[PDB]
Amino acid sequence: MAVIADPETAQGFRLAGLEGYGASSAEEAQSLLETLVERGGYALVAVDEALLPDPERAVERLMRGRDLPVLLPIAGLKEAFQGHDVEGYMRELVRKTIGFDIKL
Amino acid sequence: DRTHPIPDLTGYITEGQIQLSRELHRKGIYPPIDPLPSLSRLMNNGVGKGKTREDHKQVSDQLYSAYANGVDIRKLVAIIGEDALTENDRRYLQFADAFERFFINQGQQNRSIEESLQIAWALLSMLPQGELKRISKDHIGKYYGQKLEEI
Amino acid sequence: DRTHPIPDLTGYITEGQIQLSRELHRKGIYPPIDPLPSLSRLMNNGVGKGKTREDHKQVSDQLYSAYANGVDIRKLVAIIGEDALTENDRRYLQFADAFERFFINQGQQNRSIEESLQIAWALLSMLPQGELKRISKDHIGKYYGQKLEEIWGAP
Amino acid sequence: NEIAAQIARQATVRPDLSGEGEKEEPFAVVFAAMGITQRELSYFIQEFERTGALSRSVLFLNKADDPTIERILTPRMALTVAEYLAFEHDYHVLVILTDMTNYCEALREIGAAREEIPGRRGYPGYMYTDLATIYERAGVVEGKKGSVTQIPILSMPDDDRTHPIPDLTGYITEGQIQLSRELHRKGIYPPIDPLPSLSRLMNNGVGKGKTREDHKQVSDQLYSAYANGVDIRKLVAIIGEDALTENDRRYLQFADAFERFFINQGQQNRSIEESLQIAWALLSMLPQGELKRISKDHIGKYYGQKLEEIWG
Amino acid sequence: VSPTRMNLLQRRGQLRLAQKGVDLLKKKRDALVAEFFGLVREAMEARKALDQAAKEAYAALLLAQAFDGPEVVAGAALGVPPLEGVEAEVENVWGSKVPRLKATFPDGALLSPVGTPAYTLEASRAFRRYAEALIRVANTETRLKKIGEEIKKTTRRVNALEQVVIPGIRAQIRFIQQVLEQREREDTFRLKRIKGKIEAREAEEE
Amino acid sequence: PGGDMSEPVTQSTLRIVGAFWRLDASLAFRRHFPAINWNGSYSLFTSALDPWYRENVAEDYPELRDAISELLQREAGLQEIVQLVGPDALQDAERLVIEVGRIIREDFLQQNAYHEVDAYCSMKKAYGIMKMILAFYKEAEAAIKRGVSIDEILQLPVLERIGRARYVSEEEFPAYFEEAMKEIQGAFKALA
Amino acid sequence: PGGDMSEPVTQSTLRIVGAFWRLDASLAFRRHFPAINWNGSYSLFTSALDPWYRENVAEDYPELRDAISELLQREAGLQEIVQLVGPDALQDAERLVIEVGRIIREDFLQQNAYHEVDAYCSMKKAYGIMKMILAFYKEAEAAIKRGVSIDEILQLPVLERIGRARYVSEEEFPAYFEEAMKEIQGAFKALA
Amino acid sequence: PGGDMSEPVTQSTLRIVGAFWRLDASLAFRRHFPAINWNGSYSLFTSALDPWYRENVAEDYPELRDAISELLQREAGLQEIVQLVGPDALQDAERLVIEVGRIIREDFLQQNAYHEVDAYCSMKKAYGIMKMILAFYKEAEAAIKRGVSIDEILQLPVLERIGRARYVSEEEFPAYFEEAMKEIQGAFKALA
Repeated sequence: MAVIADPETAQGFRLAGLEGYGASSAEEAQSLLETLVERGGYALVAVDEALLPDPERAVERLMRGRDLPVLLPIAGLKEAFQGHDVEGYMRELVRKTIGFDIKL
Repeated sequence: DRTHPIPDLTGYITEGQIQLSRELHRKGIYPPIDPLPSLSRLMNNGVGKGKTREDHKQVSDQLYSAYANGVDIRKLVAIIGEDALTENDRRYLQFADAFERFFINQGQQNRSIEESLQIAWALLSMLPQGELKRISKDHIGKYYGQKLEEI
Repeated sequence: DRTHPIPDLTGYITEGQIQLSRELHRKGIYPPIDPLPSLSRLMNNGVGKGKTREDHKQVSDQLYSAYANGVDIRKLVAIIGEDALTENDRRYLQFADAFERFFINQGQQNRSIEESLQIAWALLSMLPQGELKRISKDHIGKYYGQKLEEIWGAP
Repeated sequence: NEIAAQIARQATVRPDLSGEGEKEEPFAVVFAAMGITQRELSYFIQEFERTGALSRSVLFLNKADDPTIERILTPRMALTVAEYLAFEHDYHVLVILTDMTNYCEALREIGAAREEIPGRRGYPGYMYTDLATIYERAGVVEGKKGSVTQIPILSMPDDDRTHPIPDLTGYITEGQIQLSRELHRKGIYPPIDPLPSLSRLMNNGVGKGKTREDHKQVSDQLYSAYANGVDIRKLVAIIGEDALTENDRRYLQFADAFERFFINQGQQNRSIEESLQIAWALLSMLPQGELKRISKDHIGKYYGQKLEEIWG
Repeated sequence: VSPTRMNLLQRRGQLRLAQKGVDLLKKKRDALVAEFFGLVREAMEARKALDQAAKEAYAALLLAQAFDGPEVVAGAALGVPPLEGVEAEVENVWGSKVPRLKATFPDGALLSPVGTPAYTLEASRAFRRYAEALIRVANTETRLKKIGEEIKKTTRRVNALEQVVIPGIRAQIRFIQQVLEQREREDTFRLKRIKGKIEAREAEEE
Repeated sequence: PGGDMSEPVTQSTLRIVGAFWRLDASLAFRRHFPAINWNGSYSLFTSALDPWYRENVAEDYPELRDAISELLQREAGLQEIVQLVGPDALQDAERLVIEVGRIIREDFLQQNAYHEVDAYCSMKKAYGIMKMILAFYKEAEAAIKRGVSIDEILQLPVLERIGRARYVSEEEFPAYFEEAMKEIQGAFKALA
Repeated sequence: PGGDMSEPVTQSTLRIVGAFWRLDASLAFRRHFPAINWNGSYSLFTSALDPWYRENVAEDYPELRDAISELLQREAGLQEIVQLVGPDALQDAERLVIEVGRIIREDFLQQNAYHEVDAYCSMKKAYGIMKMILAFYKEAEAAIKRGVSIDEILQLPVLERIGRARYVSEEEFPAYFEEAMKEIQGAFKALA
Repeated sequence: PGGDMSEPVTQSTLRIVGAFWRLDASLAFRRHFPAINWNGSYSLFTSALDPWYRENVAEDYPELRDAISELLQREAGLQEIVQLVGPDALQDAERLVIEVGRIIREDFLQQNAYHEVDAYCSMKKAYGIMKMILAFYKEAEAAIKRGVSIDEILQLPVLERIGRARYVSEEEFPAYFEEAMKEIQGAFKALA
């Protein structure tokens, strides 16, 4: 299980024994994600929302036949200490899953 | 049903027919005229240079093609939903809806041929300038661009 | 074919139809009367106080609704499985089975209206008091709670 | 017409397999045409000329420009000649009747002219007896060496098997070879749809000492496998290909390969041995347990050979 | 489809089966939607827990690099080698295998989790708990997405049945009915004409 | 005419006959003989012949026949769901019904008129095959309740014995039947 | 009456005529003229005219015609899937087949009877348009196997030139065709 | 006999009559009386009767009737969403549409034929009820755009007052009417 995020959290994840790498830009984040996903053995490849919101949207072309590696957007550190609308994320996910885009 | 003997035998005699749609009527569109089942055989002998405007026939054909595409994508969407569409298909759906709302639906207002063609070109402007295979490049240059702002 | 001229005109002149079921017949149920497609137009006049019992109509409506739900759930279980059904759904399933086995399958017995209503209330007791939305509370309190063993012990 | 001409050109008996004495007497052909177009007539005449079969053929021609009421007599005259040849000169005749639809059309004309009460779709109620008097003149006789074989060709008006002419013909004749338009469009020749086809007398001339010991069982297994393939074709239009089990995909591939390699043979003459070899090569695509209709002795003897060894 | 009475009855049976199938699939979708909207609540809770754990672990790390020099803490953190603890087992949900990350993640697997920094050991604990929260969020989200895809499949099937299949069967029924009625009319007309001719013949010649 | 069972002759025969053996074109096309349409066929002599069956074939023969009929009816019910979503969408308990119906229709109702042995079947042989099939169904249902997958239940070797029971001679069948029953019990005990 | 092809007159004609040019109301509704249904139409003169085509149009005209027919058949086969499951579900090869079928329909089959130039078409012009379409199809298939995207292929400029080839004059067509073939090679040379 | 509308008698009648009131058993099963469906019914007299309404009931009556029809149409359109996900899931605007539809159906379209007062409704009474409902809808849209949760809107007693408008006598309705309009304006202005 690996995490591509800001270096500050990436190094902490490494301190947790998990594979990890830093990120600098959206294109760089996508390149790192593609590099990780290309190789096997990685069941979970987390990504920051700040640099690459929808990891599936980015690396769908690779794992559609080898879906073992899960992708999971991870909270942005900048927003970590000011709060982020989790409700908004699930609203987007419900829209993605059922299409209706309806809740309250 | 067209296949009834009365409409069938009338169709073989008359020079076209203006068919009415119950769906458009239920949606509140007047006059509820559905272009696809409707035809005018003697259209080409009364439109063109010196017989209205030179872009009439090509604009009509392009409208028919675009509306047919929009209807097809509307059929598809009723099965698979809107999110699964391409941008091209989305533009065609929007064109179909705007067509029904602004071109077919006119109430009791009397429209000049120029006004109708202006509205038609405004609707065609919603599509990419390269999707208009039925209109020659000269006419597309001449008229493409206006927005839906007729008053 | 219910649209054949003979059934069509007969229904167009008569006041209901009791329809026999080939599925019930080939499952061993006798008499094989399918309640769902059956109808009796004049029933509401000949049931009530002073004729049958005051709870007849509502018991009949509840039986109809419960059997319909039971059949639908019985077809759904083939796909979704029993563990994915709610408890009320499983109760409707068991109700459908018991209804077919004890209400429709009476054989050559002769049942008075009292016995039939007793069996109906015993079957309805298998559903929670609260899903019986078509019966008034007085009738429920009076008759709800019998045991199906009254008929299960001697079908 | 192409299939009829091909059968006339290629048809032969096999005394070697059946044990009969070595003999190679060819068929005589009695060709009765009713309302035949110049296109079809030119095809038939040229084909018979090319195969050198006119010297042993008698042709009764009723073109489409000729009177219609003459058709009431053409099949009868042709079958009179065929029966004479067979049962008075020990011939093996093969009668081809081009369009029985046109014959029934003439029958209906005469019926309507007489103001009779018709049956189905205006055709006379005695059409069954009439077509029986025509068709039931084939067979073999005790104490005689000749034979008469009929291969009528009739066009189902709108590909409708329930039309009166196909229905009565099927009820009178000993099977039918039914062509399909779907196979034709794909490019398969001859486009024979095995499932609706039939041959009542197949059991008489196939088996040990006649063709081979595995003929009937192989035929039945082919029918079962193809029916399963068609059913899975129907299912995949509901569920999609990705959900098919391995066995279902095996049957689907069998149906496709069967269609493209067994039915589609072009204008090539196959001996029964080659046909059974291709059939076994196709059955070899299915797992050995799937061949329920075939005995294990035959499976052991013939199962295994790959379709590639024949083509590709 | 050949126009015949039995074909008409078969088409009518197909229509009834298609309608009942639409109803059955609608009930299936209702069950799926109930489960989906339970899973949405579960996912909300999981993401909230992940947010809390992330805040705690990041606060621990920041104070790890505040009380100790950032360079030393970063070197120690990067000194911990990567390791594998997740098991990618599969769970069958609604007839579809879905990964379940049943990770063990032993604490003794890590190497050099502590050193010159004092709190860096505690920081590793918070990040291990945060990895656990991440795995929980993964387990919730994956099955949520699978339920959503199943709902999409069911809706596609229901819409197909109601917009293509049933109208087609209705059209076929109408066509066969018209054909059969036309044939009956023709037969009646022929009988009447023949009867009239016979009556005229009787009147003229007896 | 045209296979139309709505023809006047057929309808006039429906109302005057005690048994109706309707043939299906679908079965005939795939060379499944006798090709009887089970759904459309019926017999009105069944109840009147039960004492004879009890005294001559077996005391519980009517029960076995009713069980087979009920299983076929359940298969007819489940075929609708199969055509709606497919065999794989069904649960194991219902796939067992589907596959037991297939086994009945391929190993019991099928009969080869041109086979030396299978051309003729006695009431005892039919009784034995029915008892084999029902015993297998009971064991398989009990096992599926224990958690064994239907894929394994279909691969057991005893299904070959049930399939070949048709082709066993009349003199051999009484021993083959006992062997098959013992094999059924042993095979399902082996799965555990 | 009613476009019904089962009628006495049509059925009587179809037993004699050597071709069958079936017009479709569905195509006419969408303004696809000549509105001939290429699935129901047939001709019995194709085999007899092959030598003339070989000696007067091109030595490989029949093969090109068969290629166009096969592409149309594949598109018809995939339409049943697309109308229910959506275009995106299909693989890249099927998507290319469908889009090339659209190109064949709109750029080759359709013909404007009222245009000054499109009203008529020589056999050489049809051969040129067919060869352009099939060359583009081969290049697109190779590119897709080479990892290029279908969206990229669908936006190439050369598609516009293929789409306007039918509006070019008879005297100007050979030059247009040479340039178009060169550009068909070049466009997928650049994509790599 | 079967309820099919393609029957010749129904088709001939609909060709000549000016209004069609589609009684439906489905509504009666839901205890909605009169069981007239507003999605299959139609009148061809409204345009000719507009001047009479403008002179005899109110000058704006036709527009109010059209607004009620538009609301019912909108609520019909939203059914496909309410079925998959309950009313609680819908957002505030769509929930307002659903609930104004419920209010219409229950307070204007339903009519107890056995009640002393509700059995008969004058045009003035209907116009008053429609005006009340539409004013409530306008204020509620304003509130939703102001941020008031719909669960708060549905608790207002003004809805209860609109519930009983049916049952007020003709000689008493005017008072009840201007009073209730004033309280409608009061409720949403006061509500935060």
